[PDB]
Amino acid sequence: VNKDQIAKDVKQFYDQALQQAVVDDDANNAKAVVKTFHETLDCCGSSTLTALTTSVLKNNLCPSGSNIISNLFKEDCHQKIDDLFSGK
Amino acid sequence: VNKDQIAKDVKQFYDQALQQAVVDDDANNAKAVVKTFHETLDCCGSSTLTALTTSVLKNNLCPSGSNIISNLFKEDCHQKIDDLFSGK
Repeated sequence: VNKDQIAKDVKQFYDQALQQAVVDDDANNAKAVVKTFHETLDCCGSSTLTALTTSVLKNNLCPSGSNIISNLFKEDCHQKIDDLFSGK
Repeated sequence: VNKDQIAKDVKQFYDQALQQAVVDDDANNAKAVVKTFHETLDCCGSSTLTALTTSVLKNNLCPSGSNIISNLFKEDCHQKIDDLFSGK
């Protein structure tokens, strides 16, 4: 199993869940998945940019106790998924 | 991008790294990957059984501060990967 490919597939999966969670306040599976990724990886977006908007607009999805400020200087979720499969 | 499939692929990736890490004291990439999965997911094996032996024989691969005792009653890494993609 190629690490790059699987990392890509997981980031792809996370992006889809993130999209569903922010647009549809009723897509509760997506919300749970996103929240679990965020709590597990200590991040709140696919990019610094989307982490910012998420933290401002829907901070319930971000790691507990996280701020806009913190969520703006954290690694994004793509980097953290990368770190997971690379062993960093 | 099916959750079941990606979960399976990640568990398969994790299993490959775990195998490499325990048998080959020189496979340093594998050790790093395993340690990062374990620290991130708070687990130490593919099963309760392998978590036990890992925690006994190579506890350096387990989450920091974890005991054999704890590592024997934690969720295994497959369950935790499951929880990650299901949103638990």
